[PDB]
Amino acid sequence: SRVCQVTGKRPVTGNNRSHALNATKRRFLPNLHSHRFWVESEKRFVTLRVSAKGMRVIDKKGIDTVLAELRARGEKY
Amino acid sequence: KRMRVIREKVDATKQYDINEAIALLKELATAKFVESVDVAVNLGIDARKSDQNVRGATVLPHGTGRSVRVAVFTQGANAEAAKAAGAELVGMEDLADQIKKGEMNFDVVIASPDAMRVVGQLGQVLGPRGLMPNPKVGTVTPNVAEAVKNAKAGQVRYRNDKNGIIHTTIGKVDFDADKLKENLEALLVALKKAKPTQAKGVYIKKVSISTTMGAGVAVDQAGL
Amino acid sequence: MATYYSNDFRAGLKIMLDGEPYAVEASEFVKPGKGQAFARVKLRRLLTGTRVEKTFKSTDSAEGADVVDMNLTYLYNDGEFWHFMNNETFEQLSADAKAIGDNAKWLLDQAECIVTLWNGQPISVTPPNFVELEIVDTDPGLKGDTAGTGGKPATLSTGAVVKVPLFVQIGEVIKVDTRSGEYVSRVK
Amino acid sequence: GIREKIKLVSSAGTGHFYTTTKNKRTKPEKLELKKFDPVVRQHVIYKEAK
RNA sequence: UUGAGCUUUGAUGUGUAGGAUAGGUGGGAGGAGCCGACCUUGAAAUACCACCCUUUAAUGUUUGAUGUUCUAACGUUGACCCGUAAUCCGGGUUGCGGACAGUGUCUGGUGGGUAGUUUGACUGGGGCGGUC
RNA sequence: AGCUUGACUGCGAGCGUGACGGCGCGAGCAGGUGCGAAAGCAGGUCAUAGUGAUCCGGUGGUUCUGAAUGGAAGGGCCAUC
Repeated sequence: SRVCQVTGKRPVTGNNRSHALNATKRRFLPNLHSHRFWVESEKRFVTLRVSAKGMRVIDKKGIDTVLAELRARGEKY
Repeated sequence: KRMRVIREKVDATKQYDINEAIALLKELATAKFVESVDVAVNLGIDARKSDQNVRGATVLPHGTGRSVRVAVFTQGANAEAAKAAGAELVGMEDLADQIKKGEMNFDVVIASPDAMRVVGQLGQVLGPRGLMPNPKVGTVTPNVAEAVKNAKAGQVRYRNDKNGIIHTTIGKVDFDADKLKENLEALLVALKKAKPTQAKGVYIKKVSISTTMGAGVAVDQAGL
Repeated sequence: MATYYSNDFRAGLKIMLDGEPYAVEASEFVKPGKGQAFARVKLRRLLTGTRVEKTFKSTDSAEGADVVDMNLTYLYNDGEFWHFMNNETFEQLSADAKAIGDNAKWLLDQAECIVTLWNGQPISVTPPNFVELEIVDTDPGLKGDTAGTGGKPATLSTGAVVKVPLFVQIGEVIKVDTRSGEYVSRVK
Repeated sequence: GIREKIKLVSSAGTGHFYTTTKNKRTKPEKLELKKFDPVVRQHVIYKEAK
């Protein structure tokens, strides 16, 4: 489904409030993007379904650091 | 030369305050004869929009007295009662022959709503690029013709329109009370903000500078 | 703020919708059996202004503003903008090139023309039935052969053009009409 | 419809004001009436405003 | 390549008519020089300079508008190799695209394709007309 | 026609009229003016039609409150749109 691999962002639901406060149940979809990362430790291509803020975690942390938390949750990569 | 020391004490980066540069206008100018003050104050008005015109008669709250020769167009007893207010040539269509000659002895035209058939039918083109005013917009034509020029011939300076942003007015004699003129410039703010034409743009007043005749440059502020 | 349903405005009552404000010229009324009544309101545009045709039902209303039409007096020209003058209150007014289109040639001075006043200041200017004008650019017309009707073109002092007969050549003031724009007579 | 309303601002130090109606398109000058003031307890001349 | 704005310095406004090589308006008696108001003028008469309209660049501009090129994101429902006895999918070179597209959030426009509802009362029936 | 702003602020015993919301008259008191020499009169126009309740929102004034305290915001009162 639409779940980020790093942060785990499943889509939340909310209201589409108009000018007259009319409620309509929409769904907030995350900004997902299938990106192929490079890992210095593995020396190969790693394709993860990260979100837009998931790459910002990889902006700070190492790419080898993020996949260590993927192993301790039963995630396939 | 005599046009270089003038450009020394003009600092456009330092917008001067009220009490600072207006009191020193006697030293910024090296004029020969007796001169006066001018006031240039802007109001944002587009050239192609007719609902932005700002006109009116400004009663000045003091300097000059009866100085401007103003004409009267009235009938009846008001043709002999407006003469006590200081006007010289008071009358009727005999004054329309002076309009046909193009006499620049008069500058302001004041009438009353019974001789409005004179200016509106004879002084059509020559009155207003003549720019002599006769408005109910302004107080040009009331029926109070006795008490018009007891203060309007003395101290009233008329607001005219321009195609741009500018509304230049006139300041008084240099040797007057300079503390009152800085409040006269402050009470031209309440007269120009008395009509907020309600379709004004971003600002009300952007640049307001009061020069004397041709030498001084005194950048004032719109807030203070 | 006024209200006018379709059983109210019938002739010469301005309506306002989105805009521009329109004018009713003539209308009929049908009240048919089984169904709601309506009215073939033949509206008239005011700004451009050609025509618009709507079939209003019993619903709904429309804002009626503004209506005001009155006699004015042209006296002034400067650059683009024009002005007028009253005779019942003596109030100034400003005109534009948008309000003068396909009419600015005929009105010259002190004409008894009418305008339509709506929210600052005009919409359009209607010239009077007869104005006096003068030709300045017209050839010294010979008789010619000529065996009939004609009739030479004349360039007018206002920038217009009319067809004049042979007896007027240079500096002859003439009165014409402003509905069609033809020669009728010469003032003497 | 025609006759709009005005606000008679007191020319004294108080913020008290009377209000009334004045037809602007007949007599366009201001009103300078002289009524009672319930704050200063004087007989101050009132001035026209909006 | 360029377009628009600014605190900047000045140049720049060639008719009718007045000797002409007049920027709009408010002032209007300033600079071995000599104009000027006054006046002949026209819809407006200048000097002296002001607040600015506009043509013109030098600049730190604020930055947008596109237009080529390059490849490493991304697309690849192009071939070829393998997982694989597999026109799914995945990996691999490579080819063509290329920072376009596509998707997500915010936002304007369109929107009976769809959904929730409203569509007054008196009345010698309801309607219609009329009234409140 | 002369002169002027009583078309003024705080009240108001009382009744009239309405289911009520409300409307209407009000002597006189207190402060403060106007006119008349003076007695007196004036809180609109000879009278009855010219107008709509609340909520919400805007302007001006008043420490009346103001989420610990000292302020302000926002509310309250009054004038009012």
